[PDB]
Amino acid sequence: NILPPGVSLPNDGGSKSADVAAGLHKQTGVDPDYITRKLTMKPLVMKRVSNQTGKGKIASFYALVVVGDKNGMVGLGEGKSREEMSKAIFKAHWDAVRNL
Amino acid sequence: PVYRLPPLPRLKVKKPIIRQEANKCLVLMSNLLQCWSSYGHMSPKCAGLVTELKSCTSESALGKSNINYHAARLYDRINGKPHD
Amino acid sequence: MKIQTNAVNVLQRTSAYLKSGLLKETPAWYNVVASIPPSTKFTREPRFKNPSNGHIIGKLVDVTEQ
Amino acid sequence: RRIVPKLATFYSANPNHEDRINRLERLLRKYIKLPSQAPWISFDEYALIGGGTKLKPTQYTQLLYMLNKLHNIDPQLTNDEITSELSQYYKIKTLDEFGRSIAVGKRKSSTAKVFVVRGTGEILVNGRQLNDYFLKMKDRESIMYPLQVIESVGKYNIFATTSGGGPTGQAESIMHAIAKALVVFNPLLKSRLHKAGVLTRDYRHVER
Amino acid sequence: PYPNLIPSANDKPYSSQELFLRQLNHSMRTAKLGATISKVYYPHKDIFYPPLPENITVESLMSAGVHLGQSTSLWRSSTQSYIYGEYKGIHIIDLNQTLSYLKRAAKVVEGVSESGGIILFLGTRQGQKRGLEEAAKKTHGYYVSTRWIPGTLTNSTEISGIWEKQEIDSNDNPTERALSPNETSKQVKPDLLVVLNPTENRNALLEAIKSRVPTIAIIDTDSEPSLVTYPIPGNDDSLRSVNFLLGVLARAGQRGLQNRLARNNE
RNA sequence: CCAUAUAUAUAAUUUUAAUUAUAUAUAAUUUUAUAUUAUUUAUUAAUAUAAAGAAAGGAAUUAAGACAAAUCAUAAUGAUCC
Ligand SMILES: [Mg+2]
Repeated sequence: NILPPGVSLPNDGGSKSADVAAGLHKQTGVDPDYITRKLTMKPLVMKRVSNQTGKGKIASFYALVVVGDKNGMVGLGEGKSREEMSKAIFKAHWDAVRNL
Repeated sequence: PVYRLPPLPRLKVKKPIIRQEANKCLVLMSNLLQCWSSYGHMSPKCAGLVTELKSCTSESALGKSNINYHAARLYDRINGKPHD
Repeated sequence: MKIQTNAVNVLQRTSAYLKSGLLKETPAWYNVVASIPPSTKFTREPRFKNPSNGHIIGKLVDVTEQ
Repeated sequence: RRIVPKLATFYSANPNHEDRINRLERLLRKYIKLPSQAPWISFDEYALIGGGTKLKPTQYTQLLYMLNKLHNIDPQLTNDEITSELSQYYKIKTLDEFGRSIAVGKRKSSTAKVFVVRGTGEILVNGRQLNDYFLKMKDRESIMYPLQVIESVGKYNIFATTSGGGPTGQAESIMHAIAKALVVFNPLLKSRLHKAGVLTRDYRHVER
Repeated sequence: PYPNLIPSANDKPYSSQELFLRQLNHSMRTAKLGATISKVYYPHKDIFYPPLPENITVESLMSAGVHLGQSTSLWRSSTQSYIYGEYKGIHIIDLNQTLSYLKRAAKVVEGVSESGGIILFLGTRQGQKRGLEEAAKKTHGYYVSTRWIPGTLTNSTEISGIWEKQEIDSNDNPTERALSPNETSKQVKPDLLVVLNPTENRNALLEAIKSRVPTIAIIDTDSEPSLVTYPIPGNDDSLRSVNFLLGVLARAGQRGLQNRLARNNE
């Protein structure tokens, strides 16, 4: 094999909840297991918002989600993505976990 | 009396005026021309001045405002705006 | 500015995070801040006496006194 | 056990540079009393050990200022600490058997090889008299000029051998070669010759 | 002692370096003869010989200029309770309140250092680097004096994630263990943040609020007391007062560190 | 990468132009010490003077729009036509 010193391919190296938990533990120290197991997310608002620009009209996806463990902790998160709605939901989940 | 301006977007002078110093060659030329005007051209009186010009222009014929920068830098400190 | 709540209640937020399970390890400052409560009153206090000269503030001489 | 950042400046913009300047300041501060009286690593070389992309040219100039201040300390009063800290950042012609100085000069497409010996001002060019080979007085004066700059005209004999280009190019190649040969006989005059403009090759050449 | 020095011959006069060493020998022995100076303020000592929190008096705080507040025209009315009065066009800070708050903050710093937490000394005014560095070194802490990068706490991955980290024992001894990339890329968050100029460091205060980092600061007459967990009413624009308070806090942190090491060595 | 200046190698100096030829390598974006004037006042620029310098030029290398093309002789494929 010709692997570089460190590979980063989890299937070829020679979902929203998991990535949210990992990034949150990396950035703020939150426990991944608590996020993945106990928190539950429901999207509240999902829409498409547009911006005019001299070249053309640019569309983006806005998501507002609410997360909570159903035992007294609740947080609201908003996410924007020009590419896809799923990424907007991912960012909203991230923010909601941050705003618990 | 003291006049206090409102909170302004900027503090800048539209046209800063700089004190360029008139070239020595030009004023020496003017003095020579006045000499030849009064005494006469190639007059004995002011011929010495000619020598100076002959040197002063020999090598070459003729031989910046930071107010806006300092104003922009200092405005937040001196404007005296209310707290928040 | 409004009197800020979040600066002085860091202990309460961290306690909620810890008990909920969102945070697993107590911060090193948690026990110290618990032992030393922050002062959470921001009140304008009345002054009745000028220290420099001793003049008493807030006194009215009634009609009977004359 | 406890995980903590290595450097005391970890929360600064460029912690590596700040820590290194802190060490340099510490040494410059302990030994401030010592009186005073070799390139340094390049910008990329310091970037590798410092902030990398975060490294800034002003930071590099500050590093160089401190390093030059520390090095400029009088060598007789320096010690092992200063030298140890500074070490991390550190990156003759003669006459022949016949008493001749041999020099080679170039100008345009002309090349000249000159043998300069001590003598009485005699000159030969391609085995021919100077006036026969060089009809133009200006070229002869150009050949003379380096000799008369050091006022040694009439004290050396010159055997010049040219090839390529035309008259002026060959003459100025002889000039530059004569200057380079003269430097050997008395190195202390080199600066003098260098200030006359005869020890610098005229890099100008025909371009497309 | 002085290697690579070539003495001069007895016949010839002294050299410049020989004269320098001769005058150094004179200075360390005889230049200080005639009197001993007492009751004189030397600025450097404020950094190197700070007093303990319990030994601080109101007179010592007033000598450092801690009481001198901002101009009455720049008053932040939320700081009313800390003010003793106004005098010569400026507000005077009540130094008894300053003493109480300073003792409380010194106890906080000592406790945090004794627990092995990370203490960050942030001060971005002109001549504050020396005291900040000395406080960080004697508290085994960290400091910033050039500029506070916004997002240093809330965006730690994009700012401070690239710099190297280190595993250490209870006695602060390097272990030289190899850290995994995930461990190296985690956020390392200060346990205590002390700010010398909170008026010019609103970003740091807001980040500490968001990240739940308890913070100390010197609250001048024009500064907001409620933006920090442990305010210290005092003058923040005079270097002497700032260095005095910082030295007190640093000595408290050093005492906490010494207690920690003493317990680990028993 | 050229050009320039050097160092090593190679040539049994009759393939001789060793003043040359072509391989490798180094060098610079010049470095400094002061003076004067400006300066965000020094750990800064303008110059000038002195010192070490052979050191003074050049080309190439990316995308995004917009226009023009049939000696678009800068082509391919397709449409139609004999
Ligand atoms: Mg202030």
